[PDB]
Amino acid sequence: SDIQMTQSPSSLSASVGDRVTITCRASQSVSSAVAWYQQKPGKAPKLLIYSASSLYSGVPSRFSGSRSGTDFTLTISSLQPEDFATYYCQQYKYVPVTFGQGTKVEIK
Amino acid sequence: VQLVESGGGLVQPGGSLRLSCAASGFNVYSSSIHWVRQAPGKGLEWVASISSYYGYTYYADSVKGRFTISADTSKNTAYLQMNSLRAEDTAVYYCARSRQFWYSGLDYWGQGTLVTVSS
Amino acid sequence: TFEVVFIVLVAGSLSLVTIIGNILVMVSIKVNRHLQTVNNYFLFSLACADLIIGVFSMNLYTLYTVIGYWPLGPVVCDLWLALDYVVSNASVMNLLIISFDRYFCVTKPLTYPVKRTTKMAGMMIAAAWVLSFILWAPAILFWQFIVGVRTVEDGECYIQFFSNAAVTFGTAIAAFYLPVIIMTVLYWHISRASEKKVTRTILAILLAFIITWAPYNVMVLINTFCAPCIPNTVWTIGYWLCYINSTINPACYALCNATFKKTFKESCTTASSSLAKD
Amino acid sequence: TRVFKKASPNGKLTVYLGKRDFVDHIDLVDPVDGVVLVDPEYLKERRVYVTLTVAFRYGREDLDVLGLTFRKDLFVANVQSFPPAPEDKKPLTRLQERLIKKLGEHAYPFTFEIPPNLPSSVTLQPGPEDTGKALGVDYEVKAFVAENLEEKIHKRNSVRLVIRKVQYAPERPGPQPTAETTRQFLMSDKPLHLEASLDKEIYYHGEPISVNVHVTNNTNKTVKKIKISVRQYADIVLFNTAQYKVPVAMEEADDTVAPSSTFSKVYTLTPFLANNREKRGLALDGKLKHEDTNLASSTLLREGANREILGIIVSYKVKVKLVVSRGGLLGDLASSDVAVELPFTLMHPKPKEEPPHRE
Ligand SMILES: Cc1c(Cl)c(OCC(=O)N2CCN(C)CC2)nc2sc(C(=O)NC3CC3)c(N)c12
Repeated sequence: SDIQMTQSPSSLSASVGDRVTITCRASQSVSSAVAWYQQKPGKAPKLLIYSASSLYSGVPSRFSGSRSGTDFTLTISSLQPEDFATYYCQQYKYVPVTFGQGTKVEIK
Repeated sequence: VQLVESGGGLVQPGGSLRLSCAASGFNVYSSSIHWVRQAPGKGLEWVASISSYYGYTYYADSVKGRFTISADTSKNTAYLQMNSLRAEDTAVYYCARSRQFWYSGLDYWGQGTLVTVSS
Repeated sequence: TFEVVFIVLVAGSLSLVTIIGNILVMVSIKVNRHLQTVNNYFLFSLACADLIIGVFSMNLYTLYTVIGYWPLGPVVCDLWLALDYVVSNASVMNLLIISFDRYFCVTKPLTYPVKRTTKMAGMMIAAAWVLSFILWAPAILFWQFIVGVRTVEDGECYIQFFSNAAVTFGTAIAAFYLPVIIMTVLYWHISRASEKKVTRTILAILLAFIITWAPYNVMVLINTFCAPCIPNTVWTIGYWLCYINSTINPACYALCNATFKKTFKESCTTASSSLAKD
Repeated sequence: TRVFKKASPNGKLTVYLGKRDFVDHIDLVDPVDGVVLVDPEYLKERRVYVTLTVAFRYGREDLDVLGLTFRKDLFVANVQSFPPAPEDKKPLTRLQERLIKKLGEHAYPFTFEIPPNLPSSVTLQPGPEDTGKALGVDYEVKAFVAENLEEKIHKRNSVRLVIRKVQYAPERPGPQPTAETTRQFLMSDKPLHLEASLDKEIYYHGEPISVNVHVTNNTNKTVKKIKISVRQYADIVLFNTAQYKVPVAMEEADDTVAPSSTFSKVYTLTPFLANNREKRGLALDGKLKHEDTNLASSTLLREGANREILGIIVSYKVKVKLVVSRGGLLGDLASSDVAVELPFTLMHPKPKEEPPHRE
């Protein structure tokens, strides 16, 4: 069916140098077929992690994440100012490829 | 490595427009294309997909049949005549490439284009 | 007169016996629409032809053989005897096709089932019917008008050109030799690729067939040359023996057609689980 | 991480197995191994067996040939998982180790190696009409229980996983491929020359292939047209040796040349399955379920391999043809031509994971 995603929380205020986690749950089991992307305001988004584990070539390894049942979750190890942006999870195992409500990182 | 995109603007309801985008350095027969919506200040919404190396396309259930995607191998370009605008289509539209083998996420994104329905 | 009570019993015995199973397989292509293939439709074309012989031909010949004469008349031996040859020739013509798929498949398995279609398969069937008829039916009917009067009478229903050694020397081998020639070589060549039932079936279909039409086509050389030394006491022996073709031959392949032989008589899912880290 | 499991319909026989694919190095393959778990209460006295089978179908089971089947086996292997083979103590992989650690005591490993020279898992395009267990080569792993090996395979208490073995591009690119020829005829002594070459030697599926061609038309004749093609020479090994040939893609050009002239040009074209659906017998790179695979990747056979055992072998060759006019004092549209072929390789790179029929 049209699997739905739930990006929790829906917003986030945090401080520089902090290690932070963001999760999103799937309305079904999609078996790690999820990718996390970043998007800054205005700019076009970029992939960060595919298969929910492998960090893309060209990203700092401070990003990470893992999967537990229908709930996947990513983390940053230290919020640099360059990392303050919006973050999306998106499964792909089942066409069509829905995203989540997303999550936005704010300043402390 | 780059990827240009254009062919959008302001359109009237029910209308049509063939927004297109070209892939500098991507044999279409090895990189499927997709287009994805972002309602201004809202979550991203996948729109359409084309996989040349299989001819298959998949359209958004929301507008299944409303639009029509296609591609041009001679120029390594991709076309989408959005037709019959249902007003839930006023948004920004990005086109992006996968690896038409072994999908690994939307690894490259054009600058997209804003396409809104109004009077 | 006890042999009369015994031999005439064999007449009615072999009369409808082959006629019965003939319609059985002839309907399995329509009734058992799930146990039916074009490659198995050729075997149905056999019984399609193998039926009329045991129905009209094998029945009426018993009358002339029993009565000693064929009072049905030359006008009756006009079309009737024409059928027996045109039919039996058509059966073997089809059996030729039944010896090519068995080669094409066993030799080049991939091109064959795609190379053919039912629209082309029907022509592969009916052409065997027409060609064998056109090769025998008019020539048997023209033999009189070309030579004049009927060289044979109705007290012993015989061939019109029975003494015309011109074609009867050639029409036999052509219609018979080359068929049985390529056949026995192929089904051995097919056996080369081969294994219990197959070798028990290759000669089975083969040796049975040649036991049917060989003595007729072979002795057909004698009449054209030694017409009087062909005994009428034997003229019906092979004729009845060759009549047994359309009886055992349809019974020969039901042994292999297990699907029709019956017609005439739950999965869990692949999933994943969690593996702990190091 | 994640691992793949599947339990028998009897609900009590389950198999656990890490990777579905098993990459095939030129002379080495990942040993196929997993762990099976069962409720011993069910197992009164029966013995649990797991079997690897490398089958090869070449004729749909509906085929009409009497007696002769169409499913040859290339290699099978059996292991009595339980009783847990005391004399047979194997060096359990760390994967089996961790699995054992996770599940209870009632799980037991199993480990098969593979003969090196064996075909990659390929299947032939089943066309529109027919259905069922498709043709081509195939690798399965079953697990079941019985007291006797030859005993009947009671379905409800057995489970099988299909498996594909594949290869990736050789990291060291080969020598640039090319060829050349000349043709002379009874007209005069001026054999025209024809050389052709390729951009590189290995191409990835969809990488646009570029032919470079040069021609020197010395003879007093005109080349009417040019026909470039990319063809899939797919050798099939059986009791007999047969070879099929399907033109995977092509192109033509009316680049006529005058006698005694010369010419050269680079053309390009890409093999791809999209427009090659209808062609039955085409070879595909193997499937688990009816997942539309990609044009079967060339088999990188080790040099001088004992191809006699190899069920199916695949190779891709480009071929250039020049069709000329034989007209004149004796000639018409009917005429002869020249042709030259360059073999090459079409494979995948070496990634870190494959897609299980997703998207
Ligand atoms: C088909 C046939 C032929 Cl082609 C044939 O030709 C042989 C021949 O030329 N002659 C010349 C004169 N006489 C010496 C007799 C034999 N002679 C017969 S005798 C008989 C039979 O026995 N019929 C049954 C009703 C009794 C036949 N079916 C038959």
